Amino acid sequence: LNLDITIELPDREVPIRYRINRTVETKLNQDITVTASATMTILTFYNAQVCNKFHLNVSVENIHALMLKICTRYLGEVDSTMTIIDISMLTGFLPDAEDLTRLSKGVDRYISRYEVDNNMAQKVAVIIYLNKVSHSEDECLHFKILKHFEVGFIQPGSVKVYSYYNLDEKCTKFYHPDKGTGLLNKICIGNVCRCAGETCSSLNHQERIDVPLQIEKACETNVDYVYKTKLLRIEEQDGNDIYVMDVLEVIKQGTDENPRAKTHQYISQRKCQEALNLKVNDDYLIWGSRSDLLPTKDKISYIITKNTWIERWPHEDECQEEEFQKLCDDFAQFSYTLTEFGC
Amino acid sequence: FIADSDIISRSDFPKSWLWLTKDLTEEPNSQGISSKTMSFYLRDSITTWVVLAVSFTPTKGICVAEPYEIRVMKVFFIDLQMPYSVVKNEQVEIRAILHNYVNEDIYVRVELLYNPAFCSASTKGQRYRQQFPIKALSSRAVPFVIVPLEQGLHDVEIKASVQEALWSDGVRKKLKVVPEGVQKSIVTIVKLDPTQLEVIKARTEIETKIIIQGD
Amino acid sequence: ALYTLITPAVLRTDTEEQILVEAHGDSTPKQLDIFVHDFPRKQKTLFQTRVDMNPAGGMLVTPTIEIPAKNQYVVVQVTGPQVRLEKVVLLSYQSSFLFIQTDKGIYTPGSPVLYRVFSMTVIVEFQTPEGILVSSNSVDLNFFWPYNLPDLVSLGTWRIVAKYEHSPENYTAYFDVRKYVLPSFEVRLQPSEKFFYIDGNENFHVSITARYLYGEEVEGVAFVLFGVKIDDAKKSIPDSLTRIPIIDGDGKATLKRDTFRSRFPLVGHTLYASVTVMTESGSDMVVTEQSGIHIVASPYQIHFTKTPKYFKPGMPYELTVYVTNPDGSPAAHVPVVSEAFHSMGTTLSDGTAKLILNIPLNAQSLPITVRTNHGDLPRERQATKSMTAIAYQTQGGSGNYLHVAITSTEIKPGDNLPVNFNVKGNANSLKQIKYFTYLILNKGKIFKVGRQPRRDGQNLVTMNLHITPDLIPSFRFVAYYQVGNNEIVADSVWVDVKDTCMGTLVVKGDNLIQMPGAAMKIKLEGDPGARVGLVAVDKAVYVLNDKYKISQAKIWDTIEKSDFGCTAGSGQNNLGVFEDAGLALTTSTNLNTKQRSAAKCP
Ligand SMILES: [Ca+2]
Repeated sequence: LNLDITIELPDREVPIRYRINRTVETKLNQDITVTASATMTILTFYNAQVCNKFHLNVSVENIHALMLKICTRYLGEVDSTMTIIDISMLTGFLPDAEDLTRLSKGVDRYISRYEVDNNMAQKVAVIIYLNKVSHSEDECLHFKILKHFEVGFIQPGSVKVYSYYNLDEKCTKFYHPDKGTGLLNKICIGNVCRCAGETCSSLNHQERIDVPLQIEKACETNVDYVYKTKLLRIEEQDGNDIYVMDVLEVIKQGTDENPRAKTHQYISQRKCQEALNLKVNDDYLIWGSRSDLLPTKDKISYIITKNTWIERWPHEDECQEEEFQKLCDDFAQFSYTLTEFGC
Repeated sequence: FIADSDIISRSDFPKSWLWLTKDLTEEPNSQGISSKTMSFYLRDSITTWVVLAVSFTPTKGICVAEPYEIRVMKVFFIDLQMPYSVVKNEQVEIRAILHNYVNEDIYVRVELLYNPAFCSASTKGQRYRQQFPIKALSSRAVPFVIVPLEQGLHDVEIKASVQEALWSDGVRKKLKVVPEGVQKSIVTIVKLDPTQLEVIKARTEIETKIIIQGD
Repeated sequence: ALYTLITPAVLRTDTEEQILVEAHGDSTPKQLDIFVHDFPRKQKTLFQTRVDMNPAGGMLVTPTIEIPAKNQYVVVQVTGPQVRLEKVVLLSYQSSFLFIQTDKGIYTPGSPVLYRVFSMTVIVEFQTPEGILVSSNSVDLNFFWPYNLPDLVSLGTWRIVAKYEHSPENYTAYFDVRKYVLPSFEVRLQPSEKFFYIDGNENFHVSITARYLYGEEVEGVAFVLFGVKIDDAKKSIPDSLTRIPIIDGDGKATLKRDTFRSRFPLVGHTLYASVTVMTESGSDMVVTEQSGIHIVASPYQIHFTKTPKYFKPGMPYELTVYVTNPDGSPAAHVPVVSEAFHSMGTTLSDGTAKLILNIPLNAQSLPITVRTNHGDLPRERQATKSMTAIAYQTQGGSGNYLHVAITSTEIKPGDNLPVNFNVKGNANSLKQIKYFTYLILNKGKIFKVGRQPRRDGQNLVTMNLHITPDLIPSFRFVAYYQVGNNEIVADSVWVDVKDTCMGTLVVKGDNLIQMPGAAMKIKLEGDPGARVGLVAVDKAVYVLNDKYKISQAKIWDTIEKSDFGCTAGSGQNNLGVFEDAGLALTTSTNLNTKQRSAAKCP
């Protein structure tokens, strides 16, 4: 072989040469031009578009304390050997030791040593080892889960089922006393998601605005923008509800120091139609956080969360009635003094 | 409970370091042996370090010393075991485990720092914290449920201080988050070279490897 | 009267190679001109020099040659007044030995690979799992470049090669590329025995130790499955599978025999146990394997690898027996016997025992059988093997012999070793042996040469050899006398030397538990002027892989495996003694060693 090569890339502005008497990598999907004067291979990876091994059913029902109930079945042709049920406790929850100890002495079972305080197994992650899980009928176990400490927001727990000859394939379920599915609540459009909180944020009323106390609210850390908006139309994209709104006035401006030139989207789950009583062509007082922003199109879009304050702003038609009139002033003072002075 | 402003979370966990070379230009003793004292600081990892020294000497060839170990520990600390990678938008649970190595009974505050890249218990306002006890010479598992919302490396940070004492610990480890799909692999062609030329037209980020061989 | 030229059997480029030129029955000074050329073509002069030869130096000349790099043969020619010798000798391009240290044995995609190349112009190549080259180039031995692993890559065992420019043989090092996280604990395993009986009735046990990387015990459970590994393939025993608790980092897994019989109702294979440990919290697990438990009839194996396969009828034969465990590790304090010769010894630490065998004078052929005779073993569990040594053919049926004798055992540098020249033959020829010529060979080059006077009557001559670290890992001792300027009588012996470092390297420290960030101070004790290379690796990396790492024992192993001598000594005849010890010989009466087929031992 007495070669002399040269490769052309739309990528590189100058082509590459190498005397074959070898590799180069790009980040593009383009035509190549080769020149000789040997074999070549080209590779092009791209991203092209649950529980195959076990059936896993985990519920937590109420004891009229909670009863944790687990049901599983192997989907294989033959009973699985040496399967494992990996369990985590809800926050501030602990296993009833008496129950767990009954399960522990089961013919085909094992659980690690645990300490006990007042019938409470001192373990937040409990793992039960079974010799076999049936492939033909469901297998179930249950025990009581005891509330040790009270808490605001319980974190959901999880159950994993896997066997010796399939460790990498793990089937996971979450459980919460409130959210059946135990999944953290979130909103997605197309493919991008943001947190939602779970608690469904209701509309505000609001009879006499404490203008000093409201500036205080609209001035805390987490409040990045304060607009007056107009509900142009309500729609439903991927995420059940899209509230199309137009910024009438800008009272406080976010890091993106430039709104009003782009129509805003406010997004909430269909489970939240009731409490957010938004009507078309009604004016709204809106403020929130820029951590609630969800990127799309040319359009600017946020999702309705508890960091979002929503209050209906009457029209001028409205601003003559004995009920609405003292508030319209309240809204005028608020706007004025915030826009003129800042925090 | 000392402020989390005080505890600076450990984060420097190299899998290897001290890649240096070194001349024994010192003078030999009675024994004909030269000696070289050297200083360095340890990194953040709680583990044992093995230090291997291999030397070359013009008339004495090459020599591989016996390994020298360095145990690095704490009295109380966090151990965060992370998966290699996780898929965007999929809910997972990570288990930090707290170790109490003192022979007493302690009471502990564990807080998981918020991050905008995740969806978790921790919100911007307040970090999901919890208090509970640990028995003599024992340890306790702590689950955290997060949901990755961005691809890439994104820190997970956990901090814990004991009560009525000065023992604390913080860990910061980068979590790998990957595209929602399955990576698909096209060998665009296999051509040969019998001046000859050839155009190969166009066929989630993308890579393209270019292999030409001799035969 | 008789002229001789001795060179090593294979010749290396770019290194000082000593050679031997001798004049027997010639008391006259002369200068000798000596050349080396390419062969057959004789195009270019590769090396030259003139040397003085006199009765002052006992008519012996030991010059050195160097062949600059430029199957491939050369010719060493030597000429002067009365002298014209020429030997055709094989060439190797392996100037020295290269070893590759790497940073670690396992990498993640998109990380660097730090490496060093050590030598006892060089290029370094990196190869993929599929065996495709991706790097190659000259390496500055003072400065190496980290090699950057791509974010998308092929996973598995890569290899790195280091070599001289136009050489076919190399040193190869390995590393894995896996999508892995470091585990928080090591698992170490302890087998019940180093073997398993093919037809026994014992159970097999494995002790598991699991400890975190900083020191505490692990709590949790383990899953062990036993199997059999036939050459490449692994064949499991599905009813082995047991789950056992790991309490305070301790646990014992057991394979029942009736469970083994039930599945295997085997020769030349190994028992393996695959062990998977999980922390009690379920945070992480570890996978390791207990391997190399040969399925055997005897706990031992006998080897004749360290005995000469030739004897001298009428002289006492030195049988050096060697016993190992099945994995090939030396087995110490093992009694061995050969009934037929009523001989008996027990094995030293190196696994060897020397037995002297009295042999008849008219034997041409000598068959030997050795049995283990272990105090605690039933007869059918002893090990045996057989060999037959054949008699050294005297030159023209003369009945003239040479034997070199060593009684000293486990040889280490520092020692003074008696070396005996034992001569036997007809009274007429014996009265002519005026000196002996000896050659010390180490690492494939002729190291040293000297003379040993013999006075008349002296059929036993003892001299002293002082052993330095230059003789590591082993040397060959070869000697010959000549009768009346045309008969040559020769012998050789192979001597193992303890494999340490040639010099010294220690890393000294205080050994106290430390804190992330704490100031450390370490001490390096080594040889004056040494370049020392350091690295610190998280112990969690050894847990995952440790079979690729460099070590002193591997350095000495590879260096031995490339010895040009192929035999434990002596030979068919004069010619074979030299051939088997890795030497070339040509005399003025055309006593020529045959051509060396391959550089790697037959
Ligand atoms: Ca040796």
